[PDB]
Parts: sequence; structure tokens; C-alpha cells
Amino acid sequence: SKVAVIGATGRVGSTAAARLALLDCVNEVTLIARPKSVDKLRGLRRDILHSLAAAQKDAEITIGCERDDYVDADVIVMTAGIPLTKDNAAIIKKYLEGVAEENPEAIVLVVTNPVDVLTYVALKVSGLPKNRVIGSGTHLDSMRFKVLIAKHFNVHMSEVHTRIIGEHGDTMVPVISSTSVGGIPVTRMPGWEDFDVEEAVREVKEAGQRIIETWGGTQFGIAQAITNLVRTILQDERRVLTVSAYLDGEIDGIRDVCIGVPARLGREGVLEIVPIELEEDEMRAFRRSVKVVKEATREAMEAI
Amino acid sequence: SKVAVIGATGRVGSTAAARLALLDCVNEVTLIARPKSVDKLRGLRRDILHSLAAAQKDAEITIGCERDDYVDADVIVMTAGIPLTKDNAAIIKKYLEGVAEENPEAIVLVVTNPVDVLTYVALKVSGLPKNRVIGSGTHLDSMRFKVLIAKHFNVHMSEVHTRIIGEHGDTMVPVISSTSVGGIPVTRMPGWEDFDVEEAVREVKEAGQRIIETWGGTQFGIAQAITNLVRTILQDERRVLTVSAYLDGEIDGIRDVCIGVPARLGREGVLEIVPIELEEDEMRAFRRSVKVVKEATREAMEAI
Amino acid sequence: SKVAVIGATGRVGSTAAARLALLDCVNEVTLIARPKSVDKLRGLRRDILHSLAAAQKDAEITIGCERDDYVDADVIVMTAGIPLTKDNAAIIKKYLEGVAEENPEAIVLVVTNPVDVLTYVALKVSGLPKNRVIGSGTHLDSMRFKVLIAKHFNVHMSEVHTRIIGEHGDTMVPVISSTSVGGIPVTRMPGWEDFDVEEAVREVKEAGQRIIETWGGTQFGIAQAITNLVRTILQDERRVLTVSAYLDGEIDGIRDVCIGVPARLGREGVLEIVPIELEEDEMRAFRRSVKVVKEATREAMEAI
Amino acid sequence: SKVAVIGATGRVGSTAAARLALLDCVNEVTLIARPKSVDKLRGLRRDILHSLAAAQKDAEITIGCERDDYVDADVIVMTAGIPLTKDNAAIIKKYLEGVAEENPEAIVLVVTNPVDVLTYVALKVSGLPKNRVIGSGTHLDSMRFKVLIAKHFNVHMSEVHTRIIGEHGDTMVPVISSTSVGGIPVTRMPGWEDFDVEEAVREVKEAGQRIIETWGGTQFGIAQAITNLVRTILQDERRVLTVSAYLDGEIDGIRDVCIGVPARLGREGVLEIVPIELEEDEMRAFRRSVKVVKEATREAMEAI
Ligand SMILES: NC(=O)C1=CN([C@@H]2O[C@H](COP(=O)(O)OP(=O)(O)OC[C@H]3O[C@@H](n4cnc5c(N)ncnc54)[C@H](OP(=O)(O)O)[C@@H]3O)[C@@H](O)[C@H]2O)C=CC1
Ligand SMILES: NC(=O)C1=CN([C@@H]2O[C@H](COP(=O)(O)OP(=O)(O)OC[C@H]3O[C@@H](n4cnc5c(N)ncnc54)[C@H](OP(=O)(O)O)[C@@H]3O)[C@@H](O)[C@H]2O)C=CC1
Ligand SMILES: NC(=O)C1=CN([C@@H]2O[C@H](COP(=O)(O)OP(=O)(O)OC[C@H]3O[C@@H](n4cnc5c(N)ncnc54)[C@H](OP(=O)(O)O)[C@@H]3O)[C@@H](O)[C@H]2O)C=CC1
Ligand SMILES: NC(=O)C1=CN([C@@H]2O[C@H](COP(=O)(O)OP(=O)(O)OC[C@H]3O[C@@H](n4cnc5c(N)ncnc54)[C@H](OP(=O)(O)O)[C@@H]3O)[C@@H](O)[C@H]2O)C=CC1
Ligand SMILES: [Cl-]
Ligand SMILES: [Cl-]
Ligand SMILES: [Cl-]
Ligand SMILES: [Cl-]
Ligand SMILES: [Cl-]
Ligand SMILES: [Cl-]
Ligand SMILES: [K+]
Ligand SMILES: [K+]
Ligand SMILES: [K+]
Ligand SMILES: [K+]
Repeated sequence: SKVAVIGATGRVGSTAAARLALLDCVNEVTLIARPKSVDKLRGLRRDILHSLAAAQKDAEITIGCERDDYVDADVIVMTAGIPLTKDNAAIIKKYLEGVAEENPEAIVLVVTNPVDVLTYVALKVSGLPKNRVIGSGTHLDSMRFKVLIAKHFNVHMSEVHTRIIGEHGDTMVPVISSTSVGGIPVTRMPGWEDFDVEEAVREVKEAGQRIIETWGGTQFGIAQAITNLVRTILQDERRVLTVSAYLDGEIDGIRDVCIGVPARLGREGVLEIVPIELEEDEMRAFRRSVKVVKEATREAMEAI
Repeated sequence: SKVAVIGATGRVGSTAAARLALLDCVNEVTLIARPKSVDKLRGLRRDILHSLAAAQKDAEITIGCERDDYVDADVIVMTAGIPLTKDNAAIIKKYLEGVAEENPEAIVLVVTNPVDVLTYVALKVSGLPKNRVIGSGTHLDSMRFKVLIAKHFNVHMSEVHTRIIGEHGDTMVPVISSTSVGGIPVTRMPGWEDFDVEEAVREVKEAGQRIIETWGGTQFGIAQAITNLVRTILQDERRVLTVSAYLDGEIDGIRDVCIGVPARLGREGVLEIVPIELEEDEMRAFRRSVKVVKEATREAMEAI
Repeated sequence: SKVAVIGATGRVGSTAAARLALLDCVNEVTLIARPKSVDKLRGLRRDILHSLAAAQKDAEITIGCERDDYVDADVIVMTAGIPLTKDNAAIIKKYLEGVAEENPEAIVLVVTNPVDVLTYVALKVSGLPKNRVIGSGTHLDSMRFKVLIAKHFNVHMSEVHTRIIGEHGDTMVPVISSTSVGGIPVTRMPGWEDFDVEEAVREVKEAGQRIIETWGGTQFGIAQAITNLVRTILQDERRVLTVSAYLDGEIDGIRDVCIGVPARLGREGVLEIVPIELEEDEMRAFRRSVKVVKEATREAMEAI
Repeated sequence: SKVAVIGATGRVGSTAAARLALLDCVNEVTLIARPKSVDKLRGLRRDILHSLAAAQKDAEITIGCERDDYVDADVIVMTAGIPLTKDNAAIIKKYLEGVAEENPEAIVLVVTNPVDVLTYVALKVSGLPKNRVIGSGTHLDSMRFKVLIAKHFNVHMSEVHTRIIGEHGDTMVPVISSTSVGGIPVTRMPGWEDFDVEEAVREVKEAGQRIIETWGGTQFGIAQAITNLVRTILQDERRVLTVSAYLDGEIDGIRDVCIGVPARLGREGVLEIVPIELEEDEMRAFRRSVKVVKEATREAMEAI
């Protein structure tokens, strides 16, 4: 498999490329940047190759700054952007416009924030099928919520299944109705009352801003999440993950929006959107999140 | 960690010892048999050591036929017996009686059938704490039910959590109320109606007899299951697994019986018994299974 | 990839199939036996599927008793035979004769003893390329010799590279000239004088007889070795292993014989035979072993 | 085990900590920086915990800016310094002076360049045993040289054993006399003549400058190397690696210097220094490198 990383000079692009070459299913990683940063990509290329030697893993690292260098990749990772919607939306247009004409079987993974809005932009400008364009969305938010619950019940992480749907932002929605420990609904689990869901969600929603103001931004957490998504797709693992995808009325008839939703992912991208049944309160928060994401998408498309 | 395998000359003992030495957490495996089969254990010792060399793994393989050779082990696996209750119950008495006096921190894993009944016998004769004596029970039955459901929904196996409680036999009880795919109750999952639970359970309950009449008995399936249980305990993984354990009124006030139940397992054995809430029908089948196991336990203890 | 195991009903066939289905690169394992053992193979199929469920791994297990069931396999493992040369030579002819006509891209690995002689038989009757027919040979013997050396120097096993070439029998030849620890020739390694080469070779060459008279035969060591060889080929790993291969004058001009030699192995079978340079004594032992293997092969071919 | 990283705010400290927490043998990672960078370390702690959640791995991440926060660690990694010898020598003294008084069983790995010189400084100021203070040295340089050789012969990387001893700089010395492929001396290996040793050494020694002028510095290669060394020590793997260690006359009677040499590494640090035998030319280059490292170390000690 060949994976291109656009924005490899950045904090997220460099880290994600380094850990992506360690995957056995990734035979080639192509580093893409603007023409004025190709020299920087040469240094990163040797750095990554040195790390592969240390790990006794193999991968071909290439560099490019043109459309022909990454359009034929199996998976294209979009990590380039300013760390709002207006500026990053143009960058998506520059790189992904018309990709379907050349490689109609491409899969695009969008990391640039706003991830939900820019997934819609990428799908529209690219012309690819709706199942082949996705974004990281709330995947990492769901994973960290999973750890918090597991520690509360003092169980192995694999025992906890949970999810955060909606926008990768303040309008995210934890789905308690579909949270389980060992298959047991968490509501019926002893000790659930002592778990402060509201406090835990606040940790999830605010950790992004705290990391930015102190460290500068997320590099390792997001890069590992991208590794999870790419490995799942390229190995056709068919896991139900929470990614930003185009809704076409599978959940409450809500359609024409890209937002974090449960999706069974494989080599063909989004095989299907799981039609989860939400409770009253969860549905109300989900609808509020969808309305917020749709208005932002309106602004982005106008800027394009 | 040191693990002793009593009955290493048999189909289950030999296979389980071979795969147990491959675990990184298993530094020594002691092969225990009757004095008239020590010579056979010498051949098996070199065979296993040859396999470790092929796998580039390390482990010390010892042999013994006396109490002093295995009483100080961290985990003792009881695979010796005829492949009913009366004959195998005496064998449990011979090897495990009084083990608490010498090593009170021992953990006993019982595989000899009837596993549920013989777990009670082993706990009584050994004098160990009720949390340090367990049996394989319905762990493998739950794992195979897990695979059948995963293939039905065409999802990764890790997405499916399910369980079979009760006797390792005809009175086993699948717990649909605590079965989930991605955290979603399977009842709310689209396509659940097309899954034939009754047919699938019949496959689980009868595969044992079909294997016996054709191949002779289970060797690889059960041996791998034992590897799962021992790895979980020695690495303190704290997974919720289905093993035969002593109930003391955690489920519906049913007490004084050993039967397959959900249990969080760690280095200390059964940390706790998950107090699952069952539905009407599931509770009725569970009570029928408990009554059957209790009568069999009555016969066994009398024989001792 | 699909791997067929002829003789799956046996000790070596059953065990090798069980561990081969655990490899991620093996998607299907076909169990082949004589027609009067199909029912036994049904039980072995259910047992192995139980182990896969316990290990959370996936593979399709098929059953067959006809040529059409295994001729299209990528790798065919020959474990069927009496546990000599005359009787087993006929068995090889029955199964492998003309295989090139149907699947010319097949790879045959021969385990039935005499392994070197029957590797020659399989190549002749099959009509396959000389690089697509090999045998286990001295791979496991070299592996155990490697462990003994590593323990002597108290170093990690990966640090020791060594090999035993020639017949898988009494005429095997350890190659000290090409034995190294960390890249340092073992002769120059401190403590090499305290290593009793004669004692170590005695343990390796006789362990087969010791195991047979007590346990019955080699089961786990050989099964793991088959897993090693098949994984190496199917993943095109290009490791230098000691397998029985057809010599065409790469070592001292010796040709027209199958015997254990260093060979770089990949998806195309034997990519090349390493032209090792032997010392005087080592070469004389190699010629003695070749003489024994050639005479035995002549007798086998006469039996047809 | 607990591993402390001094300089976690830097490119090497942050990256090394992120990959060190992924090791199963590392239960705690402590991030150490100057007091004015504690807030930045808080963000790095949250980011790394996010990566652990994504990777389904567990580890406790702590923060500190005082000696008491890291003196009781099992392994202390020194990545703090200006990216020469005079300024960095003071930094080493501040952190490691007197560490033996509090935790005499600590192991110090020095990464700050000049690595060889500062390894000597750390050993002197700490008062620790000569076997408990080491440096990264030429481990990564040897690893990349190993990959280049493997690609030339088109063999698996595990088949190549090689090392570069001496200074981690322009006076490094490749040891062809102790380079082997599959146990065969590389000089006797077919195709060795087509290998341009001078070209390969040029790539290894200069890649550091090439990376610095474009990317800024080494980040991923060195971070992975630290993970390699720490895992080797904490799991008592007994691998022969090339690290900066105190020579006491094991190689040509050269003593009173820290420089890259083959060393068998375990939980006790440097178990022993392999007394490699060098050829005429290789030994002369080794003496030249020792002369350079000794003069630089003299200058450093004067700076205190
Ligand atoms: N999923 C999440 O929650 C997270 C998402 N992100 C998103 O990733 C994006 C960048 O993150 P980060 O990499 O940390 O920011 P950086 O500034 O560190 O990296 C910026 C990248 O974008 C490229 N770039 C900037 N402007 C342009 C342009 N006009 N045309 C083409 N390429 C351009 C840069 O190339 P050059 O080297 O030439 O500048 C560089 O590769 C942001 O949108 C951020 O929100 C990041 C972290 C967390
Ligand atoms: N969990 C499950 O569902 C399964 C459980 N099992 C149970 O495992 C047990 C044996 O399985 P298997 O190993 O296939 O049967 P085998 O007969 O193949 O192995 C029998 C073992 O028991 C030992 N043994 C027999 N009689 C005595 C005795 N009187 N005193 C001491 N040791 C004795 C044998 O030693 P010697 O070599 O001297 O005979 C041998 O080690 C049975 O109880 C069977 O039900 C097995 C498969 C599946
Ligand atoms: N290092 C090595 O290379 C080693 C190789 N081996 C070899 O492995 C082979 C099998 O060992 P093992 O499996 O223990 O012996 P088993 O008798 O236990 O297994 C015999 C297998 O051969 C099959 N078989 C027997 N006779 C015939 C026949 N006439 N035609 C076709 N198939 C037949 C049987 O099938 P059914 O049940 O239908 O008869 C069964 O699957 C032996 O040749 C042995 O030498 C073993 C150890 C070391
Ligand atoms: N193969 C090898 O051995 C290699 C080693 N290295 C070495 O790694 C070291 C760091 O490289 P890098 O991390 O990229 O450089 P950075 O400047 O990116 O990181 C510098 C680190 O040093 C700390 N630091 C700087 N000045 C002082 C001081 N006066 N007292 C205490 N701590 C201080 C900083 O902490 P703060 O943010 O608080 O200042 C920061 O954590 C360098 O010495 C470099 O030579 C690098 C490449 C190869
Ligand atoms: Cl998710
Ligand atoms: Cl279970
Ligand atoms: Cl096995
Ligand atoms: Cl080999
Ligand atoms: Cl990283
Ligand atoms: Cl090294
Ligand atoms: K790779
Ligand atoms: K082990
Ligand atoms: K498989
Ligand atoms: K860890």
C-alpha cells in the first residue's frame, strides 16, 4: 500500500508519517509539501529511515510537491493547514480538487480542522464516492473516553466499548445508551453512579485547548489515531469506528452533512453507517451539533 | 512465573504445556504425570524445547511425579482424567488435597470434566481461598459464540462481546441481554432477526460430542483457551471472562455452587463476580443449570 | 494464501495445520487424508476452528481427499508417511506426480523422512522447477544448535547465526567456519574453548531417537518449523535457512542431489543456494553425507 | 519500571518519551525540564496519554522539575543540552552529580552530544559503577550500516550482524572483520566486492549534518534507538550492542575513556565489554578515534 501525507513538514504530518512507515501494511510513504519546503522533507526522509532501521522495519520514503506525486496513492492523509474554516478550506481545494478524475479508487483521510466541515469540502471538490472520503473526527475523543471508563471499573481496555458522535468540538455527544463493559450496558453496571460523565466529557472537550496553549498542539495523540484509521482501512478490519462521514439519512433521516458517526470501516472506506438508536437527550444534542456543523459548512463552501 | 501441568502425557496436557511455554510470562513449565509415565515426559520435554528454539522463545521445562514437584507453582493446571464424575473426582483429591498448607498463594485451574463439579471438589479438598480456584468452564463456548455473531454482522471479532453462563454442557445459557456489537445491544442491531440463536447454540453444545466421536477429543481448542486464562491471570489483565467459580450470592442470591459465571480475573484469581442482571427466561435457564450442577456435586462429594 | 497439509490426521499433520492457521499470511488451510479418514478430519476441523476463536484469529479450514482439493494451493506440505524410503517413496509419487501440469506455480515442502531423499523424489515426479520443491531438512537441527551456542555465551538467540548442512541424520555437518556471535567468528569468541562441539552435535543428532522411544515421535518442534518455513516463503522474507534443495554445483561442484544447504528463501521458493566456503574437514564430512544421500536416492527411484 | 527523561521539552526528549511509554516493560515515564517549562510539560503529558489511549496501551506519566522527581528512577535518559562540549558538560554535572548517594542502582543513558565525552562526564560526577553509565554512541550508526548491507545482498535484516565502533563522529570505525551475513563472513560472501564500503560509511557519518541543515535535527531515529536500548536493559535481553562505555583495557589495553564499543547489555547495564579482535587497519583507526575522544574529554573535565 502507498500512503501520501500532505503537510509532512508540520507537527502532525511529520509524526504521522514516522509512525505510518512502521505499519507492515504500509510499503511506501510519500511526503508532500509546498515546493519551498522540499529541502525540509529531505531531512525528515532520512530521519524516518533511521527510525525504521532501529525498529527493523522496512518502507520506501519518497518526496514530492506536485499533484502527480500523490494522486495515485491508495490513501491520502490531509494534515496541511493553519492550526479558521475559510483559510483551511482553500488548502483542501488546492490539493484534492478533481482527484477522482485520475484515481477514482482513492481514499482521503482529512485531519485539518474543522475536520467535519473540511470532510464535506474535500468530498465535494474531489468528486470521489461518499464512502471513500472521511476524517478523523471524534475517533480519538471516543478512545480517551474509553480509557476513562475502563479505569473507573478497573477493567481491561478491550472490555469497554463507547463512542462520542457529532462534531469534533463543544457539541460532541457521548452515547451512554450504547456503552458496554463486557457486553453489559454500563447503566446496569455496579458503580456507574459514581462515574462523573459530565466531568469526564469536560476533560475530553478541553484537553485540546490546554494542549495548544502549553505544548502548541497535538502531535502524538492525533498521529497514533491516524495510524489506527489507516491500518483499519488497509487491512480491511471492518471495525466500527467513529469518523466524520457523509450522512444520507441513516440516523433519524438527517442527511447532507459530514459529522462524526459510527461507521464500519474496511478497504473500501465506509462500508456502511451504523444506524444507532439514540435516546431523547442524546438525539437532541446530536441535532444541535448537526445544525452547528451545517452552518459552518455553508460558510466554507461560499468561500470556495 | 511457574506453571505446572498435571496430566501432561494426555492430549490436553501435552498441547497446553507446549503453547504455555511460548508465553513471555511463563518462565518455567513443569510436566507432572504418574511415576510410570515419567519416561514419556522426557520425550515431550525435548519436543517442547525443540519448538521453543524454532519460535525463538525461552522456557525451562522440568519433570516430576510427586507433590513436591508442583505444589509450589504459581498456577497448577489439572488436565489429568478419564475423557464419569466419580472416577475423575478421586483424581482431583489425589493431587490437590491440602495444597493450601504448603502454598496458600497457589492458583488452581481445573480442566477435567465435569469442570464445574470438579472445581467445587478441588476448592473443598485444597483448602485454598474461593477466589484462587477456578475452571475453564464456558470460556471457550463464549469465544466461539463470539465468532459466530461477529461473522453474522461482518464485523471485527473485537467488536463483539457475548457470554455463555451456567454449566459447560446441555444446560448452558447464552446471555443476549448483555451481548453487544460496538457497544450497541445486539437486539437493537439491524439484522439481528436473521441470526438463528437456537441453531448457533446447538452448534456450541454439540461440537464437543462430534469432535470426540471423530477426532477423539478436543486438544487444540481447549489448550488455547487455557493459554488465554493463564496469560490473563499472570499478567493481571483484569478481563471479564466466563469461568467456573464459586458463587456466594452475587447472582440472585444463589450460593454454594461452582458454575460458569462472569468474573474479573487478575493475578489474584477471581477479583470479583460480576453481578449481571438476567431477564426472565435467562434466569429460569440459569436456575435449571444450577440445580443440575448441584446434584452432580452432591454425588461427587459423597464419592470422596 | 492457501496451504494444504497431506497427512493432517497424523501427529505432525494435525499439529502443523493448527499452528499454520494462526499465521496472518495464511487465509485458508486444507486438510487432506485418505478417503477413509474424512470423518476424523471433520473433527480436527472443528477443534482447530475452536483454537482460532480462542486466539481471536481467523482462517478458513477446508476438507478433502482428492487431488483437486490441493493442487491449486500455494504451498503443499507433505507430512503423510509411515513413521522406510521404499514405502514412503510410493506415497510421494501418488500425491505429487504431475502437479506442474495443473498448478506450475506450486511450492512443495517435504517433511516425510527420509526428508532429503523424498525431496528429490517429489521434485522428479512433480515436474516442478528445482526452486519450487524443498524440504525441512536441517532447519530445526540448526535452530537447536543455535540455542545451545547462545546459552553457552549467555547471549540473545538473535545474536547467534549457525547452521548444520548435509543429511538430516547421522552424517550431518556443523559449519563452525560460518558460525558467529554478534558478527564475531565463534572461534575468536571468548569462551569458545569451553564449548564441547562433539557433545552438542550428539544432543542434536540423537534427540530424534530419544523422543521416538519415549513420546512416540516429534510433534511440536517439527510443526513449529513448518510454520517458520511457510511464513518465510509467503511473506518473501529472504532469510538464509538450511533446507533440503537441489544442488547444481554451487558447493564444490556437487550436483544431482537434494540435501540440506543454505538457501535464501522467498515467495519464489529457493531464490539461490549460498555458495558457502567450507574448510577441509567440513568439506570431507559434506562429501561423505552427499555420498550416503545419493545412494539412498538411487534405491528410492528404483522403487518408483 | 520507571524511566525519567531529562529534557522532555526538546525534540529528542518529547519523541523518546512518547515511544518509551508504549513499551510494555515501562510502567511509568517521568518528564523532567527546567522549572520555567513545567506548563509545557503538562501539555506534553496530555498529548502522550492521548497516544496511549489510541494505541490501547497503558502507562503513568508524571511531571517534575527537581532532583527528587527522577533520582529513584530505574533508567535516566539525558536528552537535555544545547544542539558544545563545554556548555553541555555543565548541564550533565547539574543533574547527575551525586546520584549514587541516593539511588546507587540507577542506570544512566546519555544522549546529549558529544555523547562519548559526556558519558565520561556523567560517570565521574555521578559516582555510579562503570557498568551503570552508558551512552547511545554508535548504536544507531551500526543499525543503519546493517540495513545498507542487507539491501546490498537482498537479505533479511536479521541476517546481517555488523557494528561501527569508536567515536560517534568523523573518526568512527566500521568493523568488517566482525561483519557476517547468515554467519558467513561478509568478505567471503558473493557480491561483497560490489559493495562500496567508503560510500556507505560516508552516508552514515554525514547523514547527521544533512538532517540538521534541513529538518533541524534528528528526532525519530534517535528516539527509536533510545527505546531499543531501554527495552534491552529492562528485559535483560543480553544483546551485543555498540554503546559508549568505560574501557578498562579489554580492547588493546586502552583504558580511561568512554567510547562506542561492543557490550553485552542486561538489567545490570554493561555486563561485559566484548574483547573484539581488530585487524591492523581497523585497530589504527580505533586508536585515532580514542586519541580524539580522550583530548575532548580532558577539555570537558577542566570546564567542570
Ligand atoms: N485532529 C485534530 O484534532 C488535530 C488536527 N490538526 C490540524 O492539522 C492542521 C495543522 O496542524 P500542524 O501541522 O500542527 O500545523 P503546522 O503549522 O505545524 O503544520 C502546518 C502544515 O501545513 C502546511 N501549510 C500551511 N499553510 C499552507 C498553505 N497555504 N498551502 C500549503 N500547505 C500549507 C505547512 O507546510 P510549511 O512547512 O510550508 O508551512 C505544514 O506542512 C491544522 O488544521 C490543525 O487544526 C492538528 C492537530 C490536532
Ligand atoms: N475443557 C474441556 O471441555 C475438555 C476437557 N478435557 C478433560 O481432560 C481430561 C483428559 O482429557 P485427555 O487428556 O484428552 O484424556 P487422556 O486420556 O488423553 O489424558 C489422560 C491424562 O490423565 C492421566 N491419568 C489418567 N488416569 C489417571 C489416574 N488414575 N491417576 C493419575 N493420572 C491419570 C494420564 O496419565 P497416563 O499417561 O499415565 O494415562 C494423562 O495424563 C478429561 O477429564 C476430559 O474430560 C479434555 C478435553 C476437552
Ligand atoms: N524432521 C523431520 O523431517 C521429521 C519428519 N517426520 C516425519 O513425519 C511423518 C509422519 O510422522 P507422524 O505424522 O508422526 O506418523 P503418524 O503415523 O502419526 O501420521 C501418519 C500420517 O501419514 C498418513 N499415512 C500413513 N500411511 C499412508 C499411506 N500409505 N498413504 C497415505 N497417507 C498415509 C496418515 O494418514 P491416515 O491417518 O489416513 O493413515 C497420517 O496422517 C513420518 O514420515 C516422519 O518420519 C517426523 C519427525 C521428524
Ligand atoms: N545520536 C545522538 O547521540 C544525538 C544526540 N542528540 C542530542 O540531543 C540533544 C538535544 O537535541 P534537541 O532536543 O534536538 O535540542 P532541543 O533544543 O530541541 O531540546 C533541547 C532540550 O535541552 C533542554 N535544555 C536546553 N538548555 C538547557 C540548559 N541550559 N539546562 C538544562 N536543560 C536545557 C531543553 O529544555 P527547555 O525547553 O526547558 O530549554 C530541551 O528539552 C542535543 O544535545 C543533541 O546533540 C541529537 C541528535 C543525535
Ligand atoms: Cl471510535
Ligand atoms: Cl468469556
Ligand atoms: Cl500445538
Ligand atoms: Cl537454518
Ligand atoms: Cl513519534
Ligand atoms: Cl549495535
Ligand atoms: K512498513
Ligand atoms: K516463555
Ligand atoms: K490466519
Ligand atoms: K507501557
